[PDB]
Amino acid sequence: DTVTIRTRKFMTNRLLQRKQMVIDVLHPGKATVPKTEIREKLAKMYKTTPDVIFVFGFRTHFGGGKTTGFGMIYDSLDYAKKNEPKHRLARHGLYEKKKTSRKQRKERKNRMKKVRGTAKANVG
Amino acid sequence: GKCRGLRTARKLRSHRRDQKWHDKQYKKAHLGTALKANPFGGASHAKGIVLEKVGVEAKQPNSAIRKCVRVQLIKNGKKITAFVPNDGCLNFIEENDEVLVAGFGRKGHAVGDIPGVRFKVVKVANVSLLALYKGKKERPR
Amino acid sequence: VRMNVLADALKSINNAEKRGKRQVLIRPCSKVIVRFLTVMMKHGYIGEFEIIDDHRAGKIVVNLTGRLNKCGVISPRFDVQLKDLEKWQNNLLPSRQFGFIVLTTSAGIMDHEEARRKHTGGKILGFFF
Amino acid sequence: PVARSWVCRKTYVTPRRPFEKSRLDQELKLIGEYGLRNKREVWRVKFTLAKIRKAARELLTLDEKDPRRLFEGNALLRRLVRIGVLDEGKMKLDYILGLKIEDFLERRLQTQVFKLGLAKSIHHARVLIRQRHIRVRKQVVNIPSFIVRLDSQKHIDFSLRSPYGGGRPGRVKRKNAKKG
Amino acid sequence: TDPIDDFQVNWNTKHGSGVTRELMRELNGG
Amino acid sequence: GSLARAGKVRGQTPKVAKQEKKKKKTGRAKRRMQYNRRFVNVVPTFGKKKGPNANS
RNA sequence: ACGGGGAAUCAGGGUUCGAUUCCGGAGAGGGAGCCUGAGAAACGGCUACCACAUCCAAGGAAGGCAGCAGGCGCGCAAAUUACCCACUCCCGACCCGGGGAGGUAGUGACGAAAAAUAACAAUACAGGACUCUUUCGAGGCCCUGUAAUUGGAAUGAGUCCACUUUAAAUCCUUUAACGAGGAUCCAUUGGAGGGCAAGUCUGGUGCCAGCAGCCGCGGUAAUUCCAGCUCCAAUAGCGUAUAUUAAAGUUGCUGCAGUUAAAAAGCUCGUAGUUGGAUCU
Repeated sequence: DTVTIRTRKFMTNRLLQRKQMVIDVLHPGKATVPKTEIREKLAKMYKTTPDVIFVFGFRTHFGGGKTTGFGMIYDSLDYAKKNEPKHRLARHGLYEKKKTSRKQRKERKNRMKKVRGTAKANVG
Repeated sequence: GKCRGLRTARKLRSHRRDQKWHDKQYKKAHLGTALKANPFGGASHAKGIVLEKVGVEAKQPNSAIRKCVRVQLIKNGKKITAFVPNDGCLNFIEENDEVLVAGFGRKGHAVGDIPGVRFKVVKVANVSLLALYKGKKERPR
Repeated sequence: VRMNVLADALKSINNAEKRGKRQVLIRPCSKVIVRFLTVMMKHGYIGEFEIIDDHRAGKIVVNLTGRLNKCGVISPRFDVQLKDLEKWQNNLLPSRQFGFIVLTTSAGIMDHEEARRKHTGGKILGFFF
Repeated sequence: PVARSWVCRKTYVTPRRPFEKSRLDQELKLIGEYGLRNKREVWRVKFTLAKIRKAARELLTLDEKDPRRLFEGNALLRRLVRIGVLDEGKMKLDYILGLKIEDFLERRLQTQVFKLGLAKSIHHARVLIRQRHIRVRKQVVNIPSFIVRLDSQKHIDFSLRSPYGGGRPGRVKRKNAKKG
Repeated sequence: TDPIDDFQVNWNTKHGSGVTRELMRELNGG
Repeated sequence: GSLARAGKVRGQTPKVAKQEKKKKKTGRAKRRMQYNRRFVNVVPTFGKKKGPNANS
């Protein structure tokens, strides 16, 4: 009845200052385990703080058994901020995506192509 | 007899290529006169404007009035005659409205006891004749 | 005029065997005819034959044992590779149990099985069964 | 340009004569005796058997010491023996041509769960498979056309979450118990 | 009605094909 | 030769309402029923090999 | 007619196709001429002319979607004026910026794969028994049905929660709650004379209306039209039109014919073409 975590294809990436693994989650009667619960379970399993653990891509198999995803355990929070994708940091509340859209930026850029000089800063 | 020589490939290929033109279907497909003469111009279907309702007499062994319509095709301004297949379906067609017409099923040949008619109406006013016949749809107002 | 003396010889053997005759005369003789006849005889399809030597072009008297259904020539002598041999066998032979296609290869004149044994191709001379 | 793949093929062929009475009789016999949904399932099994026969015929035309014939014939015979259609002692290419369509239809998961006793019939077998009551080894299998392998034959159970297997009686039983 | 009789009489009539089919049904199949 | 009669027979055909009947089985159940009717039931047979929709 | 890789069909031969994502070529409304640059006769560069066309205060200015969306037109014939650089890669001075390349979703029965629309049990019939045997009958052994009998068990279509997914979502997958009896949570498309599977049943019509690929049906029992019932073919699909392949050994190399069915020149000569006797270990 307890969610069980296993680590399949483990590698110590000194080039990116982390450890990479394939995470197997056994939840025979429960929904797909939240990424948080997996982060604390891996933190317990690898004796680290949970905030250096980034887990993603969890695919639940057909039939309701195991779920398979990927995990990284970083040496430190600074290395995680340096090496992680910005979206996986924002999932932890460590990054804020640009508040604008593609259309607004594109039309602004094409508007400043008409003005020359310091007036290029007046268009928005 | 025919030539059987290891160096007769030109003779055999050329004779076959010349003799293929005496094939009626091959010549009809590859001469280009039939495509020019075809009112649809190689299309499977064509949209047209109904000019008038015409009654076509069935050929001599049978006896009936085949209710057809003369239509003028929008693509090339040609005038064809198209059968309105089922019964009461001529009442679904007015004058000067658009109809989709397809072939009659013999690849440009008349079908049954309908002389000189090789097309059939499929749609009228963007509504299929089958839907109007079965009552599934009504012609627009 | 006559081309393909082997075609004449094979047609003569076929016509004589279909009439139930015991011997057939073949003229003119040639090396290819003698080799084709030897291949036929090694498989028990004709029997012994005698080469009459006249000083122009020999004749052959072939003893017929009525085990021959059809001996035929394939004109022209198409070049046959080891891959095309199966297709030629399907076209010509009445069964995969018996019948032979005779080829002229650089290793000599031989049936198709012997050409497969020596891993060689050549030109098709004819067939017999 | 796209990163997609357009590889697809049909797994069946429709018969040339649409209303051959004898063929209709045999196909209906197969459908009824194996609990099939339509004629297309019969034609699918017919097509895979036909392609196996085509491969065997192509290989049998080759020399008995051709490395390609040896390799591909051994692979085909191994794949046939593994799925339980060909006997391990009949390991020659000529026994492929003796195979019948009913040999492949007997290896379906539906047929197997009927033969193993988990179902009262073959249609009960199909509705039991489609309702997620059957697992193969540890994996729940939903597909009645699942071709059961020989090593997978002995592990066909009732699933650990089914009313017929583990606990949690179904929706109807729970509703009835609640209503009294 | 015996289909052999029906075929004998009506084989050349509008129902020749139908009586032929009925005769073939009776002749082989049981 | 007139178009006055264009829907004659269909217009003058008396209208009969379709009768209500239980739904036909679909899919595997229909094939099961067909197989049972043609290969497990023999009572309709009398030796004449009559058709399945015989009316005489 | 862009070429090829290749596609459909195909016993062995072959026939037809290839605008279309990969490679190569070409073009950017049509021509022409150039600048810059390593690289362009570049068009999301310039110059002119031809055609079209925008704004104007009439002096002048500006243009090129066969890029992504979108519109009109054309037609039998083809989707969103969406989200994003997270992936794949590319460009730049750049670990950082940008990319309608590309990815994601939307519309989508082009087409391809899997696959629901019910399963089971108990009584009443019916069938057979490898039961007594007695072709009278006794018969829950295996079976079948309008029971539109009875009964509970099963489940997902759907609604919905939380995860998971993802750049953010959606979709699958997972979990919980509700979710089936006329399980009304209802399968259709074409047919029933033959070819070709399945009604000379009933009503209407009466060479009319219509059916009919072909043969044919209909002129007062229509096995064929219009319908009701019933049946059968495929089935989440099925009918129609057209192109094409097999069938076509009706283009015949394999492999066709040519007295009379279509067909051998009126007859010879004759160059090319094609084909050529034996013979050398």
